[PDB]
Amino acid sequence: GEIQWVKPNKETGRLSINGPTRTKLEPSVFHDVFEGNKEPAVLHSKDPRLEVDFEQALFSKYVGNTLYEPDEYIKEAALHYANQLKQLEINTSQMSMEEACYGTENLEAIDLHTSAGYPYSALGIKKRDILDPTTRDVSKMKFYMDKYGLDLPYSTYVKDELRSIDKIKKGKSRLIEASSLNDSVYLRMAFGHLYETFHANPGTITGSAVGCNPDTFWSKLPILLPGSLFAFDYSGYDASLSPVWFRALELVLREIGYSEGAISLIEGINHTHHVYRNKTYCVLGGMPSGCSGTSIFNSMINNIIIRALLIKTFKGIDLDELNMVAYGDDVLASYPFPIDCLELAKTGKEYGLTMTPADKSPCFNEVNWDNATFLKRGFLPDEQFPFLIHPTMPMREIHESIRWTKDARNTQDHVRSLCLLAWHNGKQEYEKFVSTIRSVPVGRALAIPNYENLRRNWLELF
Ligand SMILES: Nc1nc2c(ncn2[C@@H]2O[C@H](COP(=O)(O)OP(=O)(O)OP(=O)(O)O)[C@@H](O)[C@H]2O)c(=O)[nH]1
Ligand code: NI
Repeated sequence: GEIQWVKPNKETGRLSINGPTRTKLEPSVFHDVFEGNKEPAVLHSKDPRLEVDFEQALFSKYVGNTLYEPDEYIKEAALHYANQLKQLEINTSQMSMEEACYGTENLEAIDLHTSAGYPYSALGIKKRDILDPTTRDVSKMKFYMDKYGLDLPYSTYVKDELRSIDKIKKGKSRLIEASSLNDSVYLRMAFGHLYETFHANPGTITGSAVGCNPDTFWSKLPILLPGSLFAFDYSGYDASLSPVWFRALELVLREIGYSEGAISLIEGINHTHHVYRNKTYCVLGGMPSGCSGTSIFNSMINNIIIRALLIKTFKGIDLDELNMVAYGDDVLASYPFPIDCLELAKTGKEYGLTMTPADKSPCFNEVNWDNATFLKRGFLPDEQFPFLIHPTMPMREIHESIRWTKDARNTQDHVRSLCLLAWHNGKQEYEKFVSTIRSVPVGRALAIPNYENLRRNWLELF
């Protein structure tokens, strides 16, 4: 992706969003009980921890666009993926406005907590004002759809979250780029059934893990990905995608039966306008980031990418023998025999993608189940029931999180949350964690879940 121009809102007539942008994160009662070193991300240009220009650090993610037009490899990759999806029988007919807004069994209601985007956030109009789950009324949504139209700018703001110290000095905060509610509804009307089938079918047919429940999905992965694993970390995947990947996605959507009306919506994600503070700017390439409404298309594009890199790097590679699941930039894949990840990463570089095998430096200790990572979690076979796989969030992450809170009233819920994640690391790790919570009088007053009970509830899921 690449920014084309930047203009003040005075010029473009776009509505600004306000200040103040101080963090809501504060040191919790555990900040000094547990160890970590992340702090709240930089939120504003005059933050005292900044060592660089903020605005320019924020937009440096846009590394440019390499290709605009699918070559033969990308073309072949798109076809393979699209053929594979045919077995799912995705319903390409429009989804009703009611279902797009309010949900079906395989699609969640538009979240009534997050902002409604442009112009609603700037006008003070909330989702709550438009949408009622008790009524499932769409007449008010239609009213605002007619009022503001489609294809609105992406109201863009800095994510309030913990970051490494290096990310803070270097101003590398992350942005949330919210589409207008109007455009989410219309996108969801166009591709809602596809979203339903992807949520219902996490796995290797869809090539997708979006919406999965790691508690149970982890046990399936070793079966769905036999042979030898490969996996990378992208740097700045979303923003590094050039328009070519959007063209390839269109090829996939066309191959599986989409009308040109539906398909033309992709260009509105490839070429977008953003309003950040009081400037508006045009981005070409790059998946808009921070939702959710974008996860499936990032994941689909990743299935295309991996395929294209595979056939362009290695001759006579058989794509039928590839197994992969993707969740946004995050990918876990396997092939009948080892793959030179370094050579993949150099092909990636040709397409403007930055890739690094997840490890130290540089490449692949095979990457097998003991050190594999997906959605941040490792893979730990149960001690008693090895066919059951625990998803393990590293305690280091849990340690970072507990030390901060956005609301002091939430100590109980925040701690229970972390315990639900921690016990998967084993009895001994869990007990050490609980005992540290309990080294402090507030900790002792909390309701903390019992290990073997947590485990028995987990066994019931199988
Ligand atoms: N901007 C943004 N990115 C998100 C968000 N949620 C998930 N992501 C993903 O996070 C990536 C940015 O992650 P960072 O922690 O800044 O860095 P990175 O891309 O992992 O690469 P490194 O710099 O090597 O650490 C994007 O490319 C997205 O795929 C979000 O809310 N906003
Ligand atoms: Ni533009």
